[PDB]
Amino acid sequence: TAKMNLSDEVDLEDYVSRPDKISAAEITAICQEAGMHAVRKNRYVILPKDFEKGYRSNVKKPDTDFDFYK
Amino acid sequence: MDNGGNLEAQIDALLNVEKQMRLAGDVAGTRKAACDILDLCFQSKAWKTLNDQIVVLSKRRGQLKQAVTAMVQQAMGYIDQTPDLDIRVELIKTLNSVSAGKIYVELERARLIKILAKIKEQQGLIDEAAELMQEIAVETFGAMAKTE
Amino acid sequence: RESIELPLMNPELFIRVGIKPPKGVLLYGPPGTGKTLLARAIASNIDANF
Repeated sequence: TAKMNLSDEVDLEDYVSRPDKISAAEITAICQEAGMHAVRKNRYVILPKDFEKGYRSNVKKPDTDFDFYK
Repeated sequence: MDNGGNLEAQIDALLNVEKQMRLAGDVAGTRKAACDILDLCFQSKAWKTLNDQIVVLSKRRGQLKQAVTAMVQQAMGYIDQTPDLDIRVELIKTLNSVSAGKIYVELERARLIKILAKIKEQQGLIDEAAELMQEIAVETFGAMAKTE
Repeated sequence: RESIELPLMNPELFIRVGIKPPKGVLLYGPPGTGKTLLARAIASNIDANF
């Protein structure tokens, strides 16, 4: 995220703390995807919401884990 | 002392039309509605309500780029005709806050901050003007003209 | 369009954003979806540079 804007409120650890088993390129993928979304939105800084559209967009895994097993 | 009610009612009606057009995705309609709202606010010289409306429209979920561009350009056009230097500073601060982090308004933000730095220099606050106008990285503004 | 032709349009825009332009996009679609038609049409942007 170093070369990102992340204007005022995007909490970096806010999405890191999620379990969100990811991959070293997966972080880069989420970053770029948020960047592309902002480009479509023309936000010269990464709005704290676009982090939401990114984290869930890139971690789109159909795990469908049943809570029955707990 | 009766124009305030008419102003607020007209602003609400224009906001409803703006919401309709924005949900419809019509760039021209939304832009024209926003320009009409700005014209109504200006003609009434209600600068505080003008700034409040600018912020409100800038912070709405899903606003179109071109409508905001037209709003900001017209607001900069309004800067010269205002009578009060304090109102100048307040309006400039509001536009700068709105335009921050918006690629398609960085030109307007840069011109606005240069004007504010000039105003601060006129007041003798050289340090404040320098520190404030230093905050822009114009290097990255590819859309900007080299000369300026 | 923003996936392929937007990059060639003004990649400096993406750079100012802070991310590199899209590298490569793959089309996902159930069988018989006709994605191939999408590419055949996208061929209508250069017609020699495809």
